[PDB]
Amino acid sequence: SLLEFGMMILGETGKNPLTSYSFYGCYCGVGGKGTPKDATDRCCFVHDCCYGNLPDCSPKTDRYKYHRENGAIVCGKGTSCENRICECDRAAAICFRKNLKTYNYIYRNYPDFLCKKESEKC
Amino acid sequence: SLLEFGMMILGETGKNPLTSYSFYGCYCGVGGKGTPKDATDRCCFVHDCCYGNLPDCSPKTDRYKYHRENGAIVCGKGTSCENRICECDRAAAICFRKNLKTYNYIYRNYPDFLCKKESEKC
Repeated sequence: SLLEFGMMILGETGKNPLTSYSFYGCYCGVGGKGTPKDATDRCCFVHDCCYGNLPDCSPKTDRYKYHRENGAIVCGKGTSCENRICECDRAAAICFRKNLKTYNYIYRNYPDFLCKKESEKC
Repeated sequence: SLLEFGMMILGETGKNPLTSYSFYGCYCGVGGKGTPKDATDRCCFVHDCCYGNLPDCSPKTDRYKYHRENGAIVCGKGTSCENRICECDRAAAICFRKNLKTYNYIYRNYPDFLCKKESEKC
């Protein structure tokens, strides 16, 4: 669920997701459209695609468990849905971490009006 | 949404919600029933009741903004639904903080089978 996802982002990046990953670029936030502005934004695009590929699940609300082994996120053994949702979230958190090096505050609060370009397909 | 709720619990209590408030007593977790075991558990019961009183909203998934003024949680100015959801979450986070003093690890992983008592009404 989004509860676990927020904690996972914080644990993996060191950044509060509400201030760094909630209104960024064209995809990190509500109503994603157009093309990703940078690598960080593309993490959000790919996460949206991952959730969209799970119509038989409830990715935002279905709780799951995770932990760490050797510093790394390990998803718990849950239902098929919980496992798939957790893997979407894990992939995204690791993507944010790997792309911290090109994070740019200039894309915070980027206006949706400038994302009115043909939306990239998953 | 649950994303904000998790961050709010962490910020207010200092505790990871996934390890302290996700499998506790009869109500802090999935499928709450019976009677709250202690004050902390009753925070979860009341939060469930608060969300249940918002059938015209989507409390688990509707994102909102919050911040702090003088150390205290202040909900952002959103839709009526966002405002109401945020106030449910704020109340719960502050309830957890106020009842840290009676938190008991013995109620972690409390079995649902022992909560098969007539469920308290909201």
